Amino acid sequence: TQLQEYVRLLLPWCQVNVGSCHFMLAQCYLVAGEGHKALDCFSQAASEVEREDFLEKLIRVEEGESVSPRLQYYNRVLRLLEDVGLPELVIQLATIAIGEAWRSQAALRTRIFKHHLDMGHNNQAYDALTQIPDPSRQLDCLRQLVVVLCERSQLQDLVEFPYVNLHNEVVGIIESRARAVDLMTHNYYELLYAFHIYRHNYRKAGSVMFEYGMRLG
Amino acid sequence: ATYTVDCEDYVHVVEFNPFAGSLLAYGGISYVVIASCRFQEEDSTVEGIEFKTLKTFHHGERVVAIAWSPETRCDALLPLLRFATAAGDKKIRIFTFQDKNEYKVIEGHSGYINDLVFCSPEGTDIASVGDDHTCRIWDLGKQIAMFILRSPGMSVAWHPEGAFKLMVAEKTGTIRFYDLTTHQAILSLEMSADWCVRNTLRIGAVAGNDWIIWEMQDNKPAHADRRMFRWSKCNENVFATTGYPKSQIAIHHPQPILIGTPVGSGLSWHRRLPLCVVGGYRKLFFWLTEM
Amino acid sequence: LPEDDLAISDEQEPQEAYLECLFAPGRFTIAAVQKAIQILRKGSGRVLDLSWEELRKDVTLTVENEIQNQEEFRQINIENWCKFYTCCLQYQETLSRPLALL
Repeated sequence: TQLQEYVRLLLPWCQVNVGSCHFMLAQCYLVAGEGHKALDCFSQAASEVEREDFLEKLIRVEEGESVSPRLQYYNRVLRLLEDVGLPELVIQLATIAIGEAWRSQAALRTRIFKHHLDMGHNNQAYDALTQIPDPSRQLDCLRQLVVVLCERSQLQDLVEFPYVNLHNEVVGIIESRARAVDLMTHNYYELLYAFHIYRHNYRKAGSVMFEYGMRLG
Repeated sequence: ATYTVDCEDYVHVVEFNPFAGSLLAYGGISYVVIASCRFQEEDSTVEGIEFKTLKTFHHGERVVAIAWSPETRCDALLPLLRFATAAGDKKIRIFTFQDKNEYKVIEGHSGYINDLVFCSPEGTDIASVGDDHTCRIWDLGKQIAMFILRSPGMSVAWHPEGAFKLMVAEKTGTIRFYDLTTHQAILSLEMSADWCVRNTLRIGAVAGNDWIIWEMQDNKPAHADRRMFRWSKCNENVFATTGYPKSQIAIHHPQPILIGTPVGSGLSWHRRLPLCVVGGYRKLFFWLTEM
Repeated sequence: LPEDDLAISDEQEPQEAYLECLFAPGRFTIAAVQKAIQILRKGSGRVLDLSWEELRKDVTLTVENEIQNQEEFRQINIENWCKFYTCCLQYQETLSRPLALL
């Protein structure tokens, strides 16, 4: 409240106005629930002050600056907005952090999985989902993330995007999903939507999945 | 009860009042999605209202704030729509996807643009306020005005039924009454400020949640109570507030908390008052309120 | 030396400038300002339970409420603030009496 009262004074004469002050305006606005104004301050000001011992506030930036270089500013703000639960703004900064960009990539990418999973909303990024199995065997990232997108549960739209996704990946992801469909849930529809993916392919497994569902019933 | 739709991208929400009149605009990262309010329900229970996502307009830049122009029309299927918009790069634009007016450069704002409004004279006026400490008028031959504010302009709105006067809310808390036509600073008072009724009332809302009511005796506020104020369009006395960071939505005129959803991005009232449109992170929502 | 004038607009309008020049002089106490507020009103101890900013607002609002309506309004508003400043200082100079040195 006291920080919020004095916020106007953190912007004064131009010679006395620094990126560290603006980064403080942004945090004050996060604490006081002014998440829009916090973003405006984070976007305009950059913290590229990796070695400033004086401010305890910079430690969270600096902990990643000791690991990594300047894309770390967006990676930090990404995490800060995760910590306060603002999940549209988090995602944009994760995308900014990749676009501003070996060990660093792997750590940031494992964060991207954790952070994208928790929000669920940014996890509609299908071409990004497809761009993960083609480089390497991180199929399990797609498997858990597409399940959270199935939890969002817009199956017409949801099944149309695996038309874009490569059929080799779609067969492994949809078969892995179909084994998860054997959940014994009251969601009868999951078998029918599996039958539609089987319809696209050789169709053979849709008949077998029906006898399996008959047996349980 | 309520009607709910998932949304891919979300920012600010405005409802269409200046003229197509049952349609809704969602500010987004790419640009704006236009939805239609449809009265129909197939069950034959009425006063159940759905959103149809008609189309996504693309700009390639984030829309922070949007207002509709009365110049919008609907023909035989094709919607002719005009928007006054705020973009991430501190631009105020007028969209027709035939053309886009740009206001930027030296003449434009060099700070974040908090708010924008549109009004209709014998021509059309766009007013906008920024963190640059300016209020700008755009007249639609292109004429511009640049006025200094004492502190960053958080909100701006024109006098309803009286296009010449406007309100500015400065972040410092000064509320100013501006007449572009006459002497610029007509009056002053000490999150947003806005008008109510046929401008018969003036509101002033702080982020600490104190709120002032003026029936524009001395200039002292007539009454005051306790977020950012969102005005009920038809009823002067019905007043809406929200908890952005949860989802507590309060309707004030005692203290009712009518709605509790997740985070709330932005919300607005339906063109005739029956619904409130709410944008959350993943979803857009129609809530019916009665009384 | 203290000097005072009208304002074109750089250091705001006279009301703001007189409010700062009344709160800031080193010959000022709260009780003398509160006693001066009583002269342009009524009241007594109830001004003690006000915040420092609320006290600034009551002084400023009291001066504005008296003045009625551009040039005469500015002149009359300056004079009321000058009278108030003088009255506050006069009650205060009773305090400037020294009592002891330790």
